[PDB]
Amino acid sequence: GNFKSKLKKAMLSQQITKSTIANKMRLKVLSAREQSLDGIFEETKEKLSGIANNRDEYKPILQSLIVEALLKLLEPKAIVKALERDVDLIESMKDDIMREYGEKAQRAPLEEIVISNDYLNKDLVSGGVVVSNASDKIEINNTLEERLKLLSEEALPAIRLELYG
Amino acid sequence: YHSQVVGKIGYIARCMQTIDPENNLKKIREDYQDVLIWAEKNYRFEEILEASKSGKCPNDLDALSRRSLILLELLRLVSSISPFKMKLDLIESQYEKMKQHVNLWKSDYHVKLNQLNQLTDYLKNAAPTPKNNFLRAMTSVLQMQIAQYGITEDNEGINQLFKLGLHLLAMANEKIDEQYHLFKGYVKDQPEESPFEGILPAEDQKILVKTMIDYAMPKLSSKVLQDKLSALSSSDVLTKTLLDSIDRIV
Amino acid sequence: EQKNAGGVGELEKKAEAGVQGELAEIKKIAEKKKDDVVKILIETVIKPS
Amino acid sequence: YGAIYSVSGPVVIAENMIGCAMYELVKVGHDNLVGEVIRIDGDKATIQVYEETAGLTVGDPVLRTGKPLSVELGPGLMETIYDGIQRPLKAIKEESQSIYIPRGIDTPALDRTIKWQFTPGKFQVGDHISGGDIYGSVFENSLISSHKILLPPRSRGTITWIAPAGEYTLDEKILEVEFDGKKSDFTLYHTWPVRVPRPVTEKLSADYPLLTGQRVLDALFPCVQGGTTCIPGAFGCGKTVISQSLSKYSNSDAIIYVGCGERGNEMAEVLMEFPELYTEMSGTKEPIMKRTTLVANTSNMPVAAREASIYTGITLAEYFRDQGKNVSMIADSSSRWAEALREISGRLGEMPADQGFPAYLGAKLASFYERAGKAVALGSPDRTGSVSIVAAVSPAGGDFSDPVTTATLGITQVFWGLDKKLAQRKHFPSINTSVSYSKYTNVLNKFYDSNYPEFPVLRDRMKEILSNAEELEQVVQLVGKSALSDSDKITLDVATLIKEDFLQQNGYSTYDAFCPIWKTFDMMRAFISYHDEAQKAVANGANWSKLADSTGDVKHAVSSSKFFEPSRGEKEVHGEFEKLLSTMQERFAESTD
Amino acid sequence: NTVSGVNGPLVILEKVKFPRYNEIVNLTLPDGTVRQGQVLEIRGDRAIVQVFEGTSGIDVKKTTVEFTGESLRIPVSEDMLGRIFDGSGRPIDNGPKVFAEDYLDINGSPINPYARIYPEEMISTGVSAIDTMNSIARGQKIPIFSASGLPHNEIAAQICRQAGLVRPTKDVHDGHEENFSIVFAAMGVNLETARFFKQDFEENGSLERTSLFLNLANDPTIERIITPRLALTTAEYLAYQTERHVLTILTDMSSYADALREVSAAREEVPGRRGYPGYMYTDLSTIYERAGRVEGRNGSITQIPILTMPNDDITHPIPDLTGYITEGQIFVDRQLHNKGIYPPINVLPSLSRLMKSAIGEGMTRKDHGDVSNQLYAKYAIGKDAAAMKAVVGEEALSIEDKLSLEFLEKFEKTFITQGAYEDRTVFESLDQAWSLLRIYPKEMLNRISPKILDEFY
Amino acid sequence: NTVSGVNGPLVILEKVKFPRYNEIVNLTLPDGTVRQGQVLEIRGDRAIVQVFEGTSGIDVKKTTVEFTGESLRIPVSEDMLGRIFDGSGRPIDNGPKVFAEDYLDINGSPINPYARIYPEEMISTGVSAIDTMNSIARGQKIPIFSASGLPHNEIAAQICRQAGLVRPTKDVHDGHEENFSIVFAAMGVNLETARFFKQDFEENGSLERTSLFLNLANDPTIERIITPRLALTTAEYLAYQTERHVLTILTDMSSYADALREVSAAREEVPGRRGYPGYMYTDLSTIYERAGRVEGRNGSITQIPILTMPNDDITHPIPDLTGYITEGQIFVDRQLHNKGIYPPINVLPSLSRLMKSAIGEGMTRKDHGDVSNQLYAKYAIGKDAAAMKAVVGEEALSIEDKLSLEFLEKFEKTFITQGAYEDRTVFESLDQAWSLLRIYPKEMLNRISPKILDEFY
Repeated sequence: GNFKSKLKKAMLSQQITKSTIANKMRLKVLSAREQSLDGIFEETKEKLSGIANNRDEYKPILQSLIVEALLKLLEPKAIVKALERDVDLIESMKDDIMREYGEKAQRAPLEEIVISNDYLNKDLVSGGVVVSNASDKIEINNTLEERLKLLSEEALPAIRLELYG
Repeated sequence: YHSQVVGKIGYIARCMQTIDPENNLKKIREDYQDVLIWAEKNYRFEEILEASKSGKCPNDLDALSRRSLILLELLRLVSSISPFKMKLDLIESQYEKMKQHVNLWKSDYHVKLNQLNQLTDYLKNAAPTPKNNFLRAMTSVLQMQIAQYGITEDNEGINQLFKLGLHLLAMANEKIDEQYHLFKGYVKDQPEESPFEGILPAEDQKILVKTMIDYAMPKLSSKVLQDKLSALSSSDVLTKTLLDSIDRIV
Repeated sequence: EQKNAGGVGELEKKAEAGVQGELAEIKKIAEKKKDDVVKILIETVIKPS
Repeated sequence: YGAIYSVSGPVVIAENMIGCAMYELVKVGHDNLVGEVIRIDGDKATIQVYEETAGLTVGDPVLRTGKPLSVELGPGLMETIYDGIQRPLKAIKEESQSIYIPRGIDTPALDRTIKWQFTPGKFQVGDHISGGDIYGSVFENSLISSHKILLPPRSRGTITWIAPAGEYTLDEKILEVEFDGKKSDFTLYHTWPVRVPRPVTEKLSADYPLLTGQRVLDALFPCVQGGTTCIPGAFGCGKTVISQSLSKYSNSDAIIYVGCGERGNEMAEVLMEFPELYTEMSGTKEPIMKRTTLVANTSNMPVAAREASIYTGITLAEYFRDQGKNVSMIADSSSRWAEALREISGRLGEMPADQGFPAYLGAKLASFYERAGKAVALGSPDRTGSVSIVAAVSPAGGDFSDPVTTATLGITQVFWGLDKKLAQRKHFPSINTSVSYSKYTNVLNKFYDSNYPEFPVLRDRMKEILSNAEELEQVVQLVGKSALSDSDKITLDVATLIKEDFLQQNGYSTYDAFCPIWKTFDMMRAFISYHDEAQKAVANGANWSKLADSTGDVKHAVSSSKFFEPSRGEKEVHGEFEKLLSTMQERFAESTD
Repeated sequence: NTVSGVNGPLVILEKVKFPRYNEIVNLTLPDGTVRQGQVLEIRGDRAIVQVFEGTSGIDVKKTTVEFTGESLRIPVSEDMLGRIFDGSGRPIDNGPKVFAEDYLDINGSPINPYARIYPEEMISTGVSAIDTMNSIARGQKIPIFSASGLPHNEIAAQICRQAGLVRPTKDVHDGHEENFSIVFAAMGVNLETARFFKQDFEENGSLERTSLFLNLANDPTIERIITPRLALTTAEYLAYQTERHVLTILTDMSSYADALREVSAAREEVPGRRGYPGYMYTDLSTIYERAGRVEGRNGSITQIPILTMPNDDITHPIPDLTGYITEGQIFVDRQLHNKGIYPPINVLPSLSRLMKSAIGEGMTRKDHGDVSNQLYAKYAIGKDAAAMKAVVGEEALSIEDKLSLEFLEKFEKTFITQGAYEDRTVFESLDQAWSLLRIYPKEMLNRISPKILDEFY
Repeated sequence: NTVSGVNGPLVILEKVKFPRYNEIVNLTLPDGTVRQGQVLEIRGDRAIVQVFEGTSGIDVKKTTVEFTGESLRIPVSEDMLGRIFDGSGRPIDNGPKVFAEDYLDINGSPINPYARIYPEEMISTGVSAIDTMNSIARGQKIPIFSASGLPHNEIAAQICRQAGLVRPTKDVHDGHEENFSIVFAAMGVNLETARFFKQDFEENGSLERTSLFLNLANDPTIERIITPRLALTTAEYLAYQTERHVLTILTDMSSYADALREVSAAREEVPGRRGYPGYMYTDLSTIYERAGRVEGRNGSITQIPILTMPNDDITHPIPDLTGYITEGQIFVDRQLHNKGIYPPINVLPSLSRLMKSAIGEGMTRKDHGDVSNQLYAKYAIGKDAAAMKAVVGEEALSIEDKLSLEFLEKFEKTFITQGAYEDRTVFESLDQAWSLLRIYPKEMLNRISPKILDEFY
């Protein structure tokens, strides 16, 4: 009567160890998939830094991103925070951003673009600009790192079905 | 999150460096090479926190708490056995046995070292008394037998000395008859003749024999019995023949 | 009871060796089409949406 | 900055408050009254004060200090009785001339004149530190010296300045930590929010039993250090004697007594009864007062101190559990805290949804039970700690349909019964075998198998005999006494001695200071062996009067065995348990033959 | 300054918040009559004040207001005993004034005279069943619970006169170590019951050492609740200043709770359970806060609240809310008064958790608390056997049902049977209660120790 | 970016009206902790949303606001087993991410897959009395009714842990020919019960086939009420997309009812009778609308809700509203759990209204329907004989009351008695019930056929 209980205890322990290994295998596979996604996101951010490092080719993409942020803000006066080399490009393309924003929206164009004194660096974002309301009511991050991180949640199903289908 | 992992890695490296200062335990330091490698190099805390947050270093709070509990139990067992010294292979065998245990925080090995450290901690701040002297000699014999036998092998003397130390510690300050009767009964039932030579001081055996001769001396009424009891209380060894001769004379 | 004393610790070696072949086929397919998803992620990140 | 917009009752509203959080404390009016803004509505914030305001006008200045309102954590908490807002009533009793919470006076929770002996640990200059790490130690009392001074949570850096061992006050610096530049200086006292719980490294399973001294409470359900248990009330049936006798009978390293809605006489009697009584740890010089933390909150005081008393007690229990010691938290009653929250919701103007109580009282009451429990201690040392949550429930409506007992019954894991008819018959503390549950009996059975305890096997048969005794007594009283088997009479006879020996407590037994597990487990073996011997003797052929007369002195000795101590013969087992095993075979053989 | 609006009995005036909260204000109407009021609630650019003298005569813009600049405080002195006052502190015969020499708050928070000590001196109320089963000490706030359809005011005045008449025999027994004082507070009581209580207080010999407060149902609700704070402040100031045991009677609590419930029906406040205000526990806790032993170990203020059950149930918000803050309870029974037992008080649902702390050796018996446990179980078993004997019949009762039924009829008609002016000591109540218990053998009692039970059995 | 105020669990923030209803928002405070939540309502420059982590501690004019631009949805995938998650779809193991492949909504129905097929193909989950006498199938629901006198959370953890082991023995009997999964949802549970249930489920070897959802009692009510939507969408996505039988266990219903009753404290909606809201039928119908047979039935989505009554009263709409929508009910007795039996379920009041439709030929036993009726009639006759045995006595008891009384005591400890780590199928439960029913004679057995009774005696 005691030996049957001891054999039942050992039979419970082996079934615990087999489930522990059976969980460790799927934990290792999930760690490998998370490492592959963590490498793909690092490659996308590394390409986004070098793509954001060129203001001549990034000027129309930054103007289209500023028009995309102006199409969601819906305000005639907003503060645009960007890098030290992006304020001069937006200052010389504010009329083109207003003319391009006027042709893509039914509302009137912006009156003026407030160039803030906060200059972002390359150690915090991968490029882009931050468009916020002038009344202190909403903040919209339109950077490359925030756009890739927020777009990765919706692009994760096509990447998962295309990579591990 | 990362500050507890960096502080646990620094405390694990400090406990690992304080455990073996001679570099003679390659088995204990071999398993902690992944955490001691980042602590043995001069680096900033921001680099260790950024490396731990990016998946480039150990960041498991459960595994670091279990390994820090096992290393804290081995360092607490090695530090609790002073001034005696344990064997080099016994520390690696106790570390290998504690590493292969399913639950080191729920077993009796941690409670035995916690009670052994609590007995010396309570006896260090306490004044010199007979129960503190008997509990100090039982804690010294339990420290010598615990250092000689480890914490991975069961023993009746360690459980009886721990139960007698817990029962003597749980008693009040008006129970000297039960502490003297428990010390005389536990000392009379020991297999060895005197467990105080080379482990206790020379004045402690004469203080214990003078305490037992002074305790048994107030019950006598003859001059020959008081002369023999006063003459037998000048020995520097606590043997069972002195207690049997003192009990036969009374 | 001797079989339940040597199995502790071997669950990680037996679980790591069981998923060793899956990590090479998953790493080869993940490393093969890395540019096709990085170019689509950079193209979608560089375009307004 | 701010102006008093409206003042009604004990709560004052202040308009023109922009930039303040939901936990920052500020002074309202010109008297400098203590208060904290719990909620806000627009530009006007509603701040609950811990003192009854009666001479404050609308329009006075309200300046926030710029930090949250909490209590100080350091040496000097034991051997003193404070209020629910961390205010020393001992200095306010002689200085302010009032033993209750004063009005218009300010007093710190930690005095700057008391000095303690501080000693540094094994750390040195250059080692990294984290939140809850063991930085030093300070001897608070003469019995326990495990009061290690730790850093606050959410902090990190390196030790730039290390102080040596010696005697210093709480206002003197002993350590400095800066990670990125000079952050700030460190001292013996630490700041922590009362509304914010203390963080931990990881949770642990509850497998360490805790004996409160009650044989019926531990026999009915397995009490463990780290679990959640509730106590039913009836508006006064002897619940304060179970809390004071349970706190004095407990042998934990820490004691957390916090009164939420007490009248005030039980807190003064429990505070004065602690120095005259002695503990089971060989204490001296007020051992019962120096080993427990006294938090005195009465119903005559404000509802802010009564609502923050549970947060200060849970923060002190979280600090004591993070220190590396097991503490038992005793709270009574939760109905005064829920009635104070309903009074704050009714006074503030929030619409309730609990039949008169606030809708947020369920999440706040359920969130307090999740903070207590056993787990690993936070910090780099990884010490072992535990916290027992014992909160007695009171009536706030119907008998069982109250929102405090209904919302608290779901979050709890251990439940004990309470006889309403037996409570009025002078039979407290009583329990109900039909209304009871416990989830730590399965995990406690594994450690009980290693400890060789037989408590649950006799507890299941005692619960079955106590369950069948109510049906036999109700069927005998309803149908009438005209015929019955000997099994129901022997079960009612065993349930009468078991209910007399286990039910009668707090004035019906000589030895009630300490209750060992071997005496409680071995005590049920005599009643279960007598009931099984009587049922086996009646089943094999025998008369009821021949077996009842065949028992004789064994029934009176088994009923009178509770008055004897377990210190006879051995250190954990009495001689009556060993003699009853040999006399039970002769009584069972003589009763059958 | 000007009356902005009026909702029910409260008047909402529009003016700047110059005066403080609870300060007395002066309202002048254009009829040749001035009235005084106190601001119950302060707000921005508005204040809610309740006029003590009537509720009629308000004007839209033909009235003026004046700020006194002082908070609401009642002057207490050592010579106010032996005078007739009102709920606001004014006489009704134009005789004795306030004559205050010290400043005291209307809530008792700024003093806090409750020392860290429990009740030890047992005060005998002259009832063997009341002091035996639920005996309280000096400082206990355990009130007497009553019900509708019975004269609870005559039993409360008879117990109040019996406590003062039993205090002289208990003074030599070490039950009371100071003088005896009486506090009479009226709220919604008739003139015949107030004149009968004043005639009982004058017959007891406490007319020149007590204070009389008169509050009728036609007066304001703020004056009735304001009178118990002034009576408790005068009793706490006299008991703390002179070191004398003062007994305060606050009747009726249902009118004070009805005034607080009526005050919440004229503003915008969320109501609690049972259609009552949510801040009634904070206002009720302030009246119960002024209670306990004074600092010095020589004085204490005792409060005995008289609460009448309107629905005949203890689950009401007013009786349950006031009973939840207080310790213990004593409920009367209409069947005891209908049977002929005077005073009718039930012992089945009445139980106190502080009877052991109030009791003690040298002023009572040791087995008095032990006999109440067996007497309560015998009283419950007598009611269960009496209900089972009438419900099921005489053919379904047991052997213990006859002895419990005879012990319930003998104990219900022997212990609770007494007069209205005869004092009953604790030793006579324990000796007369021990004789009624001897109806069964020694093998049927288990709510007492056999050592103390064998010595007195 | 400008928080207006906070009242209860809902925070009132001032933001633009561009965010949609149920959109995720990130609240950035000045302390250094970012918390996410869901917008409860959107208006014209005003809205009230509930934060997932905390409800207080944010500034009024210093915090920042940000909109993610995605609705509240959890990614459904086939790798959700073998991991621990939270009530908002966040893993607490500190390991890899979810890595889902489809976007499924959590606040509503994505496609609402509910086939119009009858209930059939019944499968067991580890309960002998529950699966035997009131065994439900894929498409039908059966709730568990308990009270505050038994471990209903440990009974739900043992019922969820017992599932998955009957699929190998049932696969040979043609009862399950596909992958089986379990859905574990915990709301208002502690860390000791979740860690003990996770260690108990991982010790048996069922952690790799079930999902772990742990919700704490210190989180918002929106996460606790939205926690079963991820389990219902994961079970519907795994059952429809994978064609496998998945069982959903949701405990406890009292925490979801208290969280739903605590909500709506600052809106125009008011609660109904008994303090609960009047829209509990739509809340239970919303969770019941995402379970059952999908279009193209290959797998099954079984819903087994465990409800624990806090007072054990029948005057609440929790058990009546939950039992009215389902077909059948299971009751648990405290007297059976007090004796030591596990699980202490009673088959006398419990009955199944679709038991004959769930059983058939090829996926269940043939004599299971007559064996459950014979065991129920023998249990009712054993309860009547046990109740009449005390009044009649031992020497005057009938042979039918003693034979049924022995079958009630033997069947109560044999059929209802099961192991915590042992899995008993319906075939072993029918063979165990045949041994308890074998003590009766053949003439006293008339609730089965003669061929099945002669073959299985």
